[PDB]
Amino acid sequence: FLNKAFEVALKVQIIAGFDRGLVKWLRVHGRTLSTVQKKALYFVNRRYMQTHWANYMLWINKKIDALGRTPVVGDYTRLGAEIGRRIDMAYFYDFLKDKNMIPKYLPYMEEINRMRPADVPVKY
Amino acid sequence: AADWDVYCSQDESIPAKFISRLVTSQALEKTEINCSNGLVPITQEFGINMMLIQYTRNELLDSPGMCVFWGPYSVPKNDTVVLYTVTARLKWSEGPPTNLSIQCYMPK
Ligand SMILES: OC[C@H]1O[C@@](CO)(O[C@H]2O[C@H](CO)[C@@H](O)[C@H](O)[C@H]2O)[C@@H](O)[C@@H]1O
Ligand SMILES: *[C@@H]1O[C@H](CO)[C@@H](O)[C@H](O)[C@H]1NC(C)=O
Ligand SMILES: *[C@@H]1O[C@H](CO)[C@@H](O)[C@H](O)[C@H]1NC(C)=O
Repeated sequence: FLNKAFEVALKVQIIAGFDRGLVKWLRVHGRTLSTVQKKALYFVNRRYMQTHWANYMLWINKKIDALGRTPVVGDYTRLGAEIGRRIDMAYFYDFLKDKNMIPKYLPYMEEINRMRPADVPVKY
Repeated sequence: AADWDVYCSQDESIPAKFISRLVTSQALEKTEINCSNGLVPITQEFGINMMLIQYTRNELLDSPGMCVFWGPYSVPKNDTVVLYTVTARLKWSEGPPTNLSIQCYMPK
């Protein structure tokens, strides 16, 4: 559906924005977390984008339609950065740490963490 | 072929956490959450998936995929909790869809 350049532009910004927030949260709350628990939360960020891609596209398509002009890759960069910022992922980080529910770090998570954000698979 | 939970908060200002795990070989074509502010689609990937569910429509912002509980509802048994709820419909490649109830009781 969406041109590959536009998909990549979105994904790079969404993951960048989620990762920024996690780094900030870890500076305060990461001391007692293990390395694999930290990697699990990085995976949470990538998987959150995958899980919500369908409703991201609904919101993006409305915004793009509102441009009243043919879109360019910068339009998707911008919207991807808005998606990455307009959520407080600490509701998850705090909940998962406080309730001792950070997921067991499994190989399918490591596989996603090792991907370039541009290559993280999403479904339409 | 799917497992799920909801983790309810003690205050309307903190959203609930919905967590699902998808274990499948018939594939899952659609997942739609029926929220008080509309129908929200999600894509449940292999393994763990997560979503926030807001208790009040006053927590909505111009952002994708926000979901507000229906409610609050009084319940017949007692007057010390109210009920918040959404439902989910899972459309499978074969056979009838799975319908899920996601409920949170809030102390009063
Ligand atoms: O009917 C939903 C429809 O509304 C849009 C924008 O008008 O999104 C808003 O409503 C959704 C509820 O279904 C929320 O999930 C979302 O956060 C909110 O922006 C569309 O994205 C959607 O198709
Ligand atoms: C959501 O579910 C309610 C019943 O709980 C139903 O009345 C309504 O039609 C559903 N919404 C959509 C958009 O299907
Ligand atoms: C009140 O009713 C709700 C729903 O039926 C139940 O979850 C809760 O435990 C009840 N509280 C008491 C004190 O019985």
